[PDB]
Amino acid sequence: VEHKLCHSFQTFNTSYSDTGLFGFHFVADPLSIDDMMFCAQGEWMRLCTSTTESEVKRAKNHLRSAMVAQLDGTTPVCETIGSHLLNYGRRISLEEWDSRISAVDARMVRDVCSKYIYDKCPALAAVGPIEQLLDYNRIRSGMYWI
Amino acid sequence: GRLMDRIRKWYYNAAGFNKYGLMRDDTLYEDDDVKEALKRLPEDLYNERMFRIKRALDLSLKHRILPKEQWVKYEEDKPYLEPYLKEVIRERLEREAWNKK
Amino acid sequence: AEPEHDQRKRMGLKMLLISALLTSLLYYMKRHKWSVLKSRKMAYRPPK
Amino acid sequence: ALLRQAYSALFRRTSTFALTVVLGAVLFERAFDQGADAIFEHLNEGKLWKHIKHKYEASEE
Amino acid sequence: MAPNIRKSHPLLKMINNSLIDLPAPSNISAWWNFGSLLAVCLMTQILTGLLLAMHYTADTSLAFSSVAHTCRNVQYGWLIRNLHANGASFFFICIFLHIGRGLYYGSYLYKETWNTGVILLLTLMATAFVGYVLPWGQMSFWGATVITNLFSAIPYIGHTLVEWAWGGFSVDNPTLTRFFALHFLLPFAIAGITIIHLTFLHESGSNNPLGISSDSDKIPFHPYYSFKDILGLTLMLTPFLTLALFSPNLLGDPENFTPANPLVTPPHIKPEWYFLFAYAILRSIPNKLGGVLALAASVLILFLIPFLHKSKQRTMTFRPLSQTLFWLLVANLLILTWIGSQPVEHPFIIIGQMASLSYFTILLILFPTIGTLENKMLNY
Ligand code: HEM
Ligand code: HEM
Ligand SMILES: CO/N=C(/C(=O)OC)c1ccccc1COc1cc(C)c(I)cc1C
Ligand SMILES: CCCCCCCCO[C@@H]1O[C@H](CO)[C@@H](O)[C@H](O)[C@H]1O
Ligand SMILES: [Zn+2]
Repeated sequence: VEHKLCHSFQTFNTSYSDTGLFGFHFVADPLSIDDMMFCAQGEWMRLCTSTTESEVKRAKNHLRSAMVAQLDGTTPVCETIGSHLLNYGRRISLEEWDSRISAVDARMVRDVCSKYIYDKCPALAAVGPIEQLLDYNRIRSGMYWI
Repeated sequence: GRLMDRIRKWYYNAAGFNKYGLMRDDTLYEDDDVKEALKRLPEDLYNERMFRIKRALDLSLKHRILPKEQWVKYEEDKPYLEPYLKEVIRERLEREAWNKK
Repeated sequence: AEPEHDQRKRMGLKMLLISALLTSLLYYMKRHKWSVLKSRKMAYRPPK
Repeated sequence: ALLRQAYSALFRRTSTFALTVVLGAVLFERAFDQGADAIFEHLNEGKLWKHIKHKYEASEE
Repeated sequence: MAPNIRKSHPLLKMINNSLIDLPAPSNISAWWNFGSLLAVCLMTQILTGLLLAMHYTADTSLAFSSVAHTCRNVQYGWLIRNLHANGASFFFICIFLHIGRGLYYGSYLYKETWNTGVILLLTLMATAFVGYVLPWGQMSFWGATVITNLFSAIPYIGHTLVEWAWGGFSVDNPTLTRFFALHFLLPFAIAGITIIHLTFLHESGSNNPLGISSDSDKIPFHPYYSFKDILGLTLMLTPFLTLALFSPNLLGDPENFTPANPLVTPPHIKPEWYFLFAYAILRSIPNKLGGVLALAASVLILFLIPFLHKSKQRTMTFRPLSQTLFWLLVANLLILTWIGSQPVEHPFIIIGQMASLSYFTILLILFPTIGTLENKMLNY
């Protein structure tokens, strides 16, 4: 906002049986793509380096509400169950999940993000008037130090 | 008296920009005139001209060329810009001589 | 006429060694990075 | 698995990386010179004063 | 104003937008490395230049001895010296490749960037010329005299220009000293212009081997070209060091190991290879004035090049005819060089006049003509 970086952006953690895609996606004008990306890859980094207990406490309380939210109605419950079993084997209760969340702390995050983010070759999908995103190489280097 | 044609065709293969998949008129240096003509090109013809070049560059950077079967052929080269060009040069040549009057 | 003579040749040696090794290394890194481009592939897929 | 182990303890954090180059270089110097000097001298056996010194150092007058 | 800190900093915005985020074609070749090399080259000469200057004594009675002392007494003095004298060559080599490149790819269509270039060359040339006199050896001395003495061919306004330039009636101390000052100065002036050179360039971006809009596919200078550049550096620095560390004087004539003596003239007076081609043209015309002009124009001609482009295409890549004419020219310089390292006796002389005669002829008539003719074969 301070810089009008984009239009929208989102963090996603798609999970598949044996794999998954962790990242983000933003939409933006042809001339702010760069600054935006830059900042994004940046934040990502900060994750592995200087994440605070304030950031997590907040993230947890957010996640909690978000999980609870997925179970607002009947349709959204069967979905979860249809899934939970099929994917996880058992079925995880908000009580279980929650505790699994209350257990996380700053230190824990920096370690996991580091594990799957830091110095890793990423996948990139650019679509549209992207003349400013350019060079995987650069994009690659944005995967370390911050 | 096919002397000429024989030559033009020779030189054509001599310069060999086909090897890159270019068209005579792709290689045209973008002076003010050319600059103008290109702007007039119908979306498609222009968008095509583009790729061809972006393709050619990627080759040159790679230090490769197109496989012999894909090169362009003297008679299949489409002078897509010449017409647009000539006119520009005609239009300008007019203006110019009229500002002397 | 050139007392250095010796030390200068002793240097030439050292210089040739470092040189050769450091050029090799750089050449890798140059290629490495550039790979991204030389390996690149493009297609022209209009809407037709 | 040196490449692995290396990428982990060494080339990972841009800090330990640098720290390696430093120390690493130290070793390199300390031992590159030896080799070089040694090689050079060998190619000049008995021509250098380092060799023909014994002939005047404490053996004359 | 901005997020990161190299676009909102009135300084890093100049160390960035000129060497890191700089839009570069993706297909420029090795003939584009000479740019940075030329720079790096300067960065070095100046440095070794000072380091020497800190031990030199500009005086017709100490110049030689100082340089000598510099070599025999100063720590790594000899090394520092070699590097400088050889840095000179390395400098020219890089410049000539740089220039050739520009000619073979019509980079000279970048008018300003070009003209600044030419000047830069001129300055570099003058610069060496003075630096050569400093060691005050036979060649140092005589090269001075032979050249400076040309000026006296100009009518009226010259017979004076010379005695003014010498600070006396012949090349002597008054000269040495002022030359030293000049040699200290010019390098900086080069660095200066070089800045302007790179600016006029960044006004259009690099020309690419194909000679067609690069906008369709440009890459960031870093790491692509920064990396390429450094490799290029090493691939040169090697022979530069290799010759300067194993064959020091391979290039430099010996008569310059003999303290200058205005009373006796060396058997043969001939410059360093990079001035040979010119020397040869100067000596082709028998008439101080004419030869002078030929020398001048032999290098000044460059300015014309732009106005002598007739092809509808830019680079010679797709113009076979021009290409050979181009190589005929290059070889034409080699010859002139050689002819310059030889005396003034048959056959040399005749070969001499021809070579020079063909040198101008090419850049003046062939190139522009074969260009036109070329165009018509494309049917344009
Ligand atoms: C004083 C020394 C000079 C320095 C340090 C210098 C440096 C550079 C640099 C850094 C570049 C950009 C990269 C490249 O080389 O393509 C460049 C480009 C250029 N220089 Fe020079 N230059 C010098 C001399 C000259 C000379 C004497 C000429 C010729 C009269 C000249 C003509 C050009 C041209 C035409 C370009 C355009 C390059 C292109 O085609 O993309 N320069 N120069
Ligand atoms: C434009 C870059 C430079 C060029 C092309 C250049 C070239 C030369 C040349 C041609 C010589 C004769 C070398 C020999 O004896 O074989 C020389 C000598 C010298 N130069 Fe430079 N020089 C440059 C920069 C400098 C600078 C910047 C200084 C210091 C301000 C400097 C100081 C000297 C000194 C002290 C000598 C005389 C002693 C010697 O010959 O070693 N030079 N230079
Ligand atoms: C002081 O004399 N320096 C000389 C030299 O080669 O310095 C590097 C030198 C030595 C012997 C004969 C002629 C010269 C200078 O000759 C020059 C100098 C310049 C500038 C140009 I254009 C063209 C020629 C032919
Ligand atoms: C391309 C870059 C090459 C750099 C090579 C570094 C060579 C400098 O090596 C030198 O050798 C001398 C002779 O033993 C020693 O006396 C010096 O102390 C040493 O620094
Ligand atoms: Zn001689």
